[PDB]
Amino acid sequence: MVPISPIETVPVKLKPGMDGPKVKQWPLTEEKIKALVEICTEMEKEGKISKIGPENPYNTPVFAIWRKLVDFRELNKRTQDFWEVQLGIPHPAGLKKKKSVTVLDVGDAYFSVPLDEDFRKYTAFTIPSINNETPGIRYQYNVLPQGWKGSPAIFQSSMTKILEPFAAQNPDIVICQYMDDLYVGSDLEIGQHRTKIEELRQHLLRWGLTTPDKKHQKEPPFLWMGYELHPDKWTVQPIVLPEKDSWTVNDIQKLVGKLNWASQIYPGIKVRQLSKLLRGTKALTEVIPLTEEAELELAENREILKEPVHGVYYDPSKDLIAEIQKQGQGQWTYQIYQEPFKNLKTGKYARMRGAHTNDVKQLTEAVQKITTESIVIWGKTPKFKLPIQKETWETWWTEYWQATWIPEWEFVNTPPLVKLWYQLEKEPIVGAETFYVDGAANRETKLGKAGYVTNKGRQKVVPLTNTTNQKTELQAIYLALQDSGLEVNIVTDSQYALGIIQAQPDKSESELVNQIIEQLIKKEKVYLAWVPAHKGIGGNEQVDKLV
Amino acid sequence: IETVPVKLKPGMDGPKVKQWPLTEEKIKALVEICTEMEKEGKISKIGPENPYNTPVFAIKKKDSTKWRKLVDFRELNKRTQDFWGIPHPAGLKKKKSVTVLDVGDAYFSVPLDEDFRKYTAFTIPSINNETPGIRYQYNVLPQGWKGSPAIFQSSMTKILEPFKKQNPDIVIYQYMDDLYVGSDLEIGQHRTKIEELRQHLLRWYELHPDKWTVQPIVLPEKDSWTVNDIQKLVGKLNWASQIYPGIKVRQLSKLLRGTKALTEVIPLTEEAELELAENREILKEPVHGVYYDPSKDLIAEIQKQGQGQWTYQIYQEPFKNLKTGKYARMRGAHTNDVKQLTEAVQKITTESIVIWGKTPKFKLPIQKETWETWWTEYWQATWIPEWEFVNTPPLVKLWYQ
Ligand SMILES: Cc1c(Oc2ccccc2OCCn2ccc(=O)[nH]c2=O)cc(Cl)c2ccc(C#N)cc12
Repeated sequence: MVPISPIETVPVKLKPGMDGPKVKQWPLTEEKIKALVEICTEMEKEGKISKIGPENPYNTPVFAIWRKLVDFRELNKRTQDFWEVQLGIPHPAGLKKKKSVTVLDVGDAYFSVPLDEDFRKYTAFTIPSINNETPGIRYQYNVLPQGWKGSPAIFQSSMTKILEPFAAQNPDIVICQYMDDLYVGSDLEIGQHRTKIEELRQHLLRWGLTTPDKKHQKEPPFLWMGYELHPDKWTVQPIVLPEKDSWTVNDIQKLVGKLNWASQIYPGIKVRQLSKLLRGTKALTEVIPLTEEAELELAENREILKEPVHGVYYDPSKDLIAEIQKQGQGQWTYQIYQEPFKNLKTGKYARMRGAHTNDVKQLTEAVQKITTESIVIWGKTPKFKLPIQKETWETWWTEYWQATWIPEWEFVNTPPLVKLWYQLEKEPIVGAETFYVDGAANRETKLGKAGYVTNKGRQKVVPLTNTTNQKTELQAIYLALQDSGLEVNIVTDSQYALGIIQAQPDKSESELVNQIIEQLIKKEKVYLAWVPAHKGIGGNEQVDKLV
Repeated sequence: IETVPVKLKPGMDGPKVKQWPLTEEKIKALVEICTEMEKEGKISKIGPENPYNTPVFAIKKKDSTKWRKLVDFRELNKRTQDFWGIPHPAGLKKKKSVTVLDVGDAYFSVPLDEDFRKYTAFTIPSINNETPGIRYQYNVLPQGWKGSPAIFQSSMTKILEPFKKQNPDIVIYQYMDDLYVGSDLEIGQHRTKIEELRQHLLRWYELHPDKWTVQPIVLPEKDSWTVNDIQKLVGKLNWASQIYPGIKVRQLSKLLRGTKALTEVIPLTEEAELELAENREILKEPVHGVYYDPSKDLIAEIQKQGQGQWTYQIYQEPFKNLKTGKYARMRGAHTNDVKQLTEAVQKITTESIVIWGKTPKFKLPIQKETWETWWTEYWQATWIPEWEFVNTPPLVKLWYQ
């Protein structure tokens, strides 16, 4: 017998202060008992488990469904934390095209790796005897159990350690490692490739790891994790959108998830109108109707999901390009490609939850997202094609109070173009009328007044019902904008209004703010000055709106 | 050669911080560096029984193309037990010139406590999750860890003992992987003395604190004042009255009586000139009751003034500034706001280290996502301060300009 190489065990401990699991074994039928006896007998013969004495005080429940099922949940609660690296999965758009590609699934993955002997006594379980008239048959694991917390991490590290020298000795191939699977790829001739695969599974066999001996059980196209991997292209598995005249919150969540999944290769997917209905969640049972916006959006989604679209694979020798389009209502869509009309992948971005916003900020955020995603998938930042003029971005970042930056990018003229809708003056305007504005409200009656006095003698005060100080302060400015010429100086003591306007929004959740914006857009020059309130500053008439 | 037992704080488990994505060149750099370090026993590969993780990335220091490895030990630092204390040299900030040296390599000689090594675990990530990350843990004292200078304090003392005995006029301070050397010599003599000290450290950044002081609140001096000028002046004085007790604005506000055009010139009354004068005299004096409390955090606020100009204030209690300044240095960041901000944060942190011997918590005028995306690309320091993000434009911007 050729001595199979030994796999060094991983030292495992329990969580501090805890002890091994001790759970009462469930009563099983005579049939189930016989089945488990046969199975565990065979396993014991194979060396996966071993009989133990009555000394072992720990026990884990076992069931039969024949296939056995050891419920390690309590042990999983008592087992230490392990380093999971499985967070994130390989994205098809990141894969570099190879002439030949092989998939190997290891058989008896966990049962091929030895368990730390000092930990084996915590994996003990008992098979109930017939009529329970004899002491139940006692067993413990000698290898990694299916369903245990530490099994994936240990198996993964073991596989990595085993694979390292082969990979080092074969730089002309690439090996991707994912759970119980290995994915090898090379640009070699098919014969050399099959040869190297045979060498690989031989090398794995040296450590006692079994691979498909026949023609490998999986050949292209590969269906994996919702993806379809083809020799020259990739896509997603076909979409399934349920149709019912009565939608629940859970169905909304599933639909949203599926649309999101479809959006990574299908361009133009929108999910806003359907996501707005997820307000007041945690109630999975409900009947929520659909608006015309939502219905048209979903119909348009079916329209896009009508015909199949494929993404290509990554080529490191060509540049990486990301192009962005504005879709409206805080929605953005983007394509990542290298050759025209051949997307590596697609995606979308939705604006955050805010009271005020503008297009430039949203485009910026979208750029950050695409940048991070691209660094994950391809390990580099793509060159950007943005629907914004160079001079627009220039003016923005040069005059913006916050620091901001966009990586290398160029202007692409595909409307609607992101633009700056208004620009406040930095100095007072000569020859322009000066509106001193003010507003005030009563906290109890919610009655207020908003208005202005100007240097030409123009005056106005409007009485308001159901309002606040902030609302009247905005309203005054709005009045001044309404009644002034194309150029106007405005004086306010409202740090609130000044804050809002200095944040530079182009759209708002407040109708009043939006109207103010609409006024600002129509203006040629606006200078907005601030003064302290109640400081006896003439012009600033707090007493005119407090009557 | 003898390991000193190091533990964590009572009731605190090791750091478990997600590694953020890295570009391919940084990954390759870290692969080479960590391979070489592994061949030197400085680090060792670890199994999955180690659940702890600390982020890691790659940078490029000043005047060097060589990639350097930086570990973000912030979480481990705050989870690492308090090491005890050497009183901060209050004369370091008073010295004419100070030079900063990198004594990080010296840490790689001293071995780290075995039982503590599992807490310094880090991961080199792979692109597109194609393979699991390469995991390491430190065997020697890691750079960036707060325990490293504390442990090496005795050694550093024994090493610098002859030099300190030689020049009693030269102040030597240490923070993290850096050694601050202050004196009053000449730049040439300074550089030669630095070569002397570095070759003294071999066989075993010109910074001038004097050219940096605290900044006063100034008021405009005009022959003619517009309504706008007086309004801004009144705003600034009202603001400053939160800091200075005797500031009054009634005689200046008295001038604004009536609804006048903003550009209209208003002559100052004698009472107004008097009031303005008294306000100047008041502002010329230092702030009342401003003390430093080593038990409290230092807070640093930064404002973007535009055209490469940035202002900053370090305080503990609002309106009680311990330091103020204006970084306007242009160094290959003309088109990049984030690079400028990053360099500003580094300089302010450095000054903070020189003055108080600890780092301030920053309030950055930048969106979290932007900063988080780009700040590592321009970072050149071995330490990393704490920060938070201000999303509302502060009115006090032009009052520091
Ligand atoms: C099969 C294959 C891979 O293959 C590759 C393995 C190593 C290096 C490069 C690879 O692919 C580059 C792109 N590509 C892809 C498929 C193909 O047929 N041809 C081709 O060129 C890579 C991955 Cl993540 C896979 C993940 C899951 C499954 C399954 N089931 C199979 C995979």
